[PDB]
Parts: sequence; C-alpha cells; structure tokens
Amino acid sequence: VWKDADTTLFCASDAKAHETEVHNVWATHACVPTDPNPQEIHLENVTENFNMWKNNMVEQMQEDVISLWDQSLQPCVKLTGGSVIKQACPKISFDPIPIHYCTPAGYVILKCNDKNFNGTGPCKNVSSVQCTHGIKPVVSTQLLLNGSLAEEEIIIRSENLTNNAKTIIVHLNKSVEINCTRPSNGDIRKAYCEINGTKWNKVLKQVTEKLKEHFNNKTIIFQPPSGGDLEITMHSFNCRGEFFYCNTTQLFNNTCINGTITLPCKIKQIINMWQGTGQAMYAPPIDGKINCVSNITGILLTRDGGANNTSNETFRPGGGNIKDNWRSELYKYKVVQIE
Ligand SMILES: O=C(NC[C@H]1CCN(C2CC2)C1)C(=O)Nc1ccc(Cl)c(F)c1
Ligand SMILES: *[C@@H]1O[C@H](CO)[C@@H](O)[C@H](O)[C@H]1NC(C)=O
Ligand SMILES: *[C@@H]1O[C@H](CO)[C@@H](O)[C@H](O)[C@H]1NC(C)=O
Ligand SMILES: *[C@@H]1O[C@H](CO)[C@@H](O)[C@H](O)[C@H]1NC(C)=O
Ligand SMILES: *[C@@H]1O[C@H](CO)[C@@H](O)[C@H](O)[C@H]1NC(C)=O
Ligand SMILES: *[C@@H]1O[C@H](CO)[C@@H](O)[C@H](O)[C@H]1NC(C)=O
Ligand SMILES: *[C@@H]1O[C@H](CO)[C@@H](O)[C@H](O)[C@H]1NC(C)=O
Ligand SMILES: *[C@@H]1O[C@H](CO)[C@@H](O)[C@H](O)[C@H]1NC(C)=O
Ligand SMILES: *[C@@H]1O[C@H](CO)[C@@H](O)[C@H](O)[C@H]1NC(C)=O
Ligand SMILES: *[C@@H]1O[C@H](CO)[C@@H](O)[C@H](O)[C@H]1NC(C)=O
Ligand SMILES: *[C@@H]1O[C@H](CO)[C@@H](O)[C@H](O)[C@H]1NC(C)=O
Ligand SMILES: *[C@@H]1O[C@H](CO)[C@@H](O)[C@H](O)[C@H]1NC(C)=O
Repeated sequence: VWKDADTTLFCASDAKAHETEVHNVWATHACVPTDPNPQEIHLENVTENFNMWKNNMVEQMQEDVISLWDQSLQPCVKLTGGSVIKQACPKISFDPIPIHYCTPAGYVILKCNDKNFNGTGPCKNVSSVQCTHGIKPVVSTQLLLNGSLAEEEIIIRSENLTNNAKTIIVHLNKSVEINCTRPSNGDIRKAYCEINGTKWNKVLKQVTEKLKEHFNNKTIIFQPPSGGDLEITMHSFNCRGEFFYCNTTQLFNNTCINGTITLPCKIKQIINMWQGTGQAMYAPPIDGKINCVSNITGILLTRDGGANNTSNETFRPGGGNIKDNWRSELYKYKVVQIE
C-alpha cells in the first residue's frame, strides 16, 4: 500500500569526474552513479491520479538547476534587490547532461505509461521505478530543446486551457532540428538559426489540427509575442555558455499552412535572470564558430483573451517560468510513500 507524499529526492548521473564541464562537475559532487540494471514493476489493474501542475518533483529539480547555475554561471555584475554584486566572469565549458531523479527508502516513484497521457487525470497503465529517465536541465523559452518526444500523437498540456493565463505545453511527437551558429569570420554578437521550413511547417500544421480538437474546431492562428521582455518575445537559450536571443517571427506566421528558415539571432551579455533575481551581465562572446544543433521537442504557447465572441483562437510563443520546462519531462512521474 502507498500514498501520495513529498520527500527529498536524490539525483543520479553518468558525469565524468575529470570533465571541466559545469554540469559534469556539479553532478560529480551532487549526484551518484546510475543503476545499470534499474528495476521497474508494472502495476496491473491499478489506477493512479497524476497532476503535473502540482508536482513537488518539479520544484526540486528547479532547486538543483538554480544551484548548478549559481556555482557555474556567476556573472560579472549581478543586479538584484537594489544590490550590486561584482565578481569574476570566467568563460566556462557548458553542455547539459541527463540527470536522473530518484526516491529514498520507503518511497517509490510511480510512472504513467499511457501513450496519450496529458499530465492530469487517472492513469491506467502505471509502473513503479526508483529513478526517472535522464533529463537535461535545458533552460530556454518559446521552444523546448533536446527533450523527450511523445510516443504517439502530439499532446497538448495545460493546467486549464479555458484559462488563457495558464501556459500551454505542446509536446511534439517528431523532432525538428534547429541549427544555431555564431560565425567567426563584424558584429561578434550577430548570429542565426536555420530550420527546415518544410519539416517545421508540417509539424506546426499538425499542432494546429491538434489544437482544433481542444478548442471546438475554432480557427487556429499563430502570432509573434505582442510585448514583454526579450527573454519572452524571443527564443532565448544558452549555447556553449553564450546566451542566445532569436527572433521567431518566421516560425509563427500563418502563410505557410518551404525552404530554409534563417532566424536572425543575437548574443546578449545582459540578461534577465530566469531565477527571477534580477539582471546579470556576462563577458563578451568567445571567438570561433559557436554552434549548437538542438532538437525542438516542444513549444510553449500563451493564448490571447477576448476571442470568445469570435471564431479565431490566437496562440503566441511564450515562456519565462522554467518550471514548465521541467514539467514537460516530469509530467508522467509522482512520488508516493510505501508502508
Ligand atoms: O527572466 C525570465 N523569466 C521571468 C522571471 C522573473 C520572475 N520569475 C521567476 C520567479 C520564477 C520569472 C527568463 O526566463 N530569462 C532567461 C534567461 C536565459 C535563458 Cl537561456 C532563458 F531561456 C531565459
Ligand atoms: C495501456 O492500457 C491500454 C488499455 O487501457 C492498452 O490498450 C495499452 O496497450 C496499454 N499500454 C500501451 C500504450 O501499449
Ligand atoms: C535529436 O532527436 C533525434 C530524433 O529525432 C535523436 O536521434 C537524437 O538523439 C536527439 N539528440 C539529442 C537529444 O541531443
Ligand atoms: C504526431 O501526432 C499526430 C497527431 O497529433 C499524428 O497525426 C502523427 O501521425 C504523429 N507523427 C508521428 C511521426 O508519429
Ligand atoms: C487531460 O486529460 C484529462 C482526462 O480526464 C482531462 O480531464 C483534461 O481536460 C486533459 N487536459 C488537457 C490539457 O487536455
Ligand atoms: C479554468 O479557467 C476558467 C477561466 O478562467 C475558469 O472559469 C475555470 O474555473 C477554470 N477551471 C478550473 C477547474 O479551475
Ligand atoms: C548549421 O548551419 C551552418 C551554417 O551557419 C552550416 O554550415 C552547418 O553545416 C549546419 N549544420 C548542420 C548539421 O546542418
Ligand atoms: C527538409 O525536410 C524535408 C522533410 O520535411 C526533407 O525531405 C528535406 O530533405 C529537408 N531539406 C533539407 C535541406 O534537409
Ligand atoms: C471538428 O470537426 C469535425 C468534422 O466535422 C468533427 O468530427 C469534430 O467533432 C469537431 N471537433 C470539435 C468540434 O471539437
Ligand atoms: C522580430 O523580427 C521581425 C522581422 O520582421 C521584426 O519585425 C520584429 O520587430 C522582431 N521582434 C522582436 C521581438 O524584436
Ligand atoms: C512567414 O515565414 C516564412 C518562412 O519562410 C517567411 O518567408 C515569411 O516572410 C514569413 N511571413 C511574415 C514574417 O509575415
Ligand atoms: C542539444 O543537444 C545537442 C546534442 O547533444 C547539443 O549539441 C546542443 O548543445 C543542445 N542544445 C542546447 C540548447 O543545449
């Protein structure tokens, strides 16, 4: 017998003890080796209720990533609470690695295995595991990168679709590579991201049809953010330690519903910390070809209000709350206490 409960989890990874890469260094001192032969018991005729939007696991992973960033990515100048903190800003080696989250004795993680599970409600096929799958602490906005893919159909996730204030999580079932590069040899901060239009437009079309099922077949329209900070109005992410802000206006237009989509990007040194502490400044970009090839596995959308009396539903790319990022991976997990 068991019951829903919250306990301090521990992490596990395959980090290299000799790697200077920040993630490997952190997991080396904060995590333990992964289990080569992990056990997984499938519970038959067992119904369990999940709620990705109220999962303490998310808060804990958030706490780790914050700690990891505080120890690895300390800015030269930190502006928070009216206070000004000045420190060293040494360039580091940055590349996220899979992090497993496990439960201690007396506790076990329940995993929903329903192909089209949407994060909330009862789960028919449930199994018990000691640790979650390897999850990369990839911090980004608008587009979810290097995440897990849906096994069957594209899944729309939301704590309450009827409420436009609640962020929407689109879980893709097919990856779409996005190639971002900062050429060496001008503007050392000017960069660009290349996406396969044909591949993207088709996926975006599938996402559209999917949204129709959830919005009574209302016309689905995409539009670029109306306002807000750059971290939200643009696809912000970290590549090789550099903060990239990409203009995603060519991705979210409703005309192509076929060549190579080239997004105008730019590396920023001054960023609005996702930890919600304030502003932080980092050193200028390093030299050489800064390139990161990521797989788009999800999209964060915010729906416009005041469209009740119309047949249109406008969706814009959003983000800001990195917790939603962890939810897109921890949705099928929950901790229970055993007795
Ligand atoms: O500034 C951001 N979000 C708004 C905060 C304010 C207060 N709040 C935190 C209490 C939870 C959300 C942000 O996401 N920055 C950001 C920075 C770097 C990257 Cl690579 C990125 F993808 C996003
Ligand atoms: C999960 O249970 C359903 C019936 O409720 C079954 O059809 C399916 O095969 C099980 N797992 C999957 C997704 O294969
Ligand atoms: C990118 O996605 C592809 C599947 O489309 C996968 O083979 C590859 O391992 C992914 N790379 C990552 C997650 O870094
Ligand atoms: C992705 O999901 C959609 C439904 O949302 C489905 O029509 C499509 O076949 C899926 N694609 C793949 C490659 O499974
Ligand atoms: C998820 O599935 C449950 C099944 O009861 C449903 O009640 C809920 O509306 C779904 N959530 C979304 C975001 O579609
Ligand atoms: C979902 O959002 C709508 C609109 O704000 C609200 O009226 C409704 O109470 C919400 N549903 C739940 C279950 O809270
Ligand atoms: C990524 O884009 C650059 C152009 O900036 C190109 O030279 C490179 O071959 C691309 N990589 C892949 C794997 O498409
Ligand atoms: C773009 O994607 C399509 C499939 O959607 C593929 O057939 C084509 O080879 C891709 N183009 C490039 C330049 O890789
Ligand atoms: C959308 O339209 C299709 C085809 O008429 C219909 O089968 C389906 O019930 C509709 N979905 C809605 C209104 O959610
Ligand atoms: C994104 O780029 C487009 C290019 O037409 C531009 O019009 C728009 O102002 C840009 N948006 C932001 C957030 O700067
Ligand atoms: C929409 O996206 C396509 C991608 O090829 C781009 O060519 C076009 O200029 C965009 N339309 C806009 C920004 O109005
Ligand atoms: C996504 O994964 C690829 C392959 O490991 C990696 O090269 C790239 O840096 C990752 N992208 C981000 C945004 O971390």
